[PDB]
Amino acid sequence: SYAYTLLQMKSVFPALSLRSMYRNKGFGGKAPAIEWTEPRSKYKFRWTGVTQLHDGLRPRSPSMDVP
Amino acid sequence: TILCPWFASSEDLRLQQVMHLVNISSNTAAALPLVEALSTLLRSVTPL
Repeated sequence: SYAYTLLQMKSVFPALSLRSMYRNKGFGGKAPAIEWTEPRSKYKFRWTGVTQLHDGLRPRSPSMDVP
Repeated sequence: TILCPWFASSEDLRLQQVMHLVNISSNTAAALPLVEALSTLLRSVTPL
């Protein structure tokens, strides 16, 4: 039942990469400094520069590796 | 009788920072990590 076996592993590859990337020690890079436009109901967004990354900005969330 | 030793005098804290300015390079590429270390905390906790 090829399609059923392929369905049971439909979320393996995003869980191995997208759902869990930067849980290691060395973390950095550049990230967009997007700000919410302060009238909240407007749902407007502005790119307001860059944000250099550090180890307090890496995900505190647990990795999806064990499941 | 707890003993939680943390505090230095102001003479001891100012002695450390001069040696911290001695251990640092005097160019613009070594004081750039300091001005952005605080700039990250300025963006982090801000009303504006």
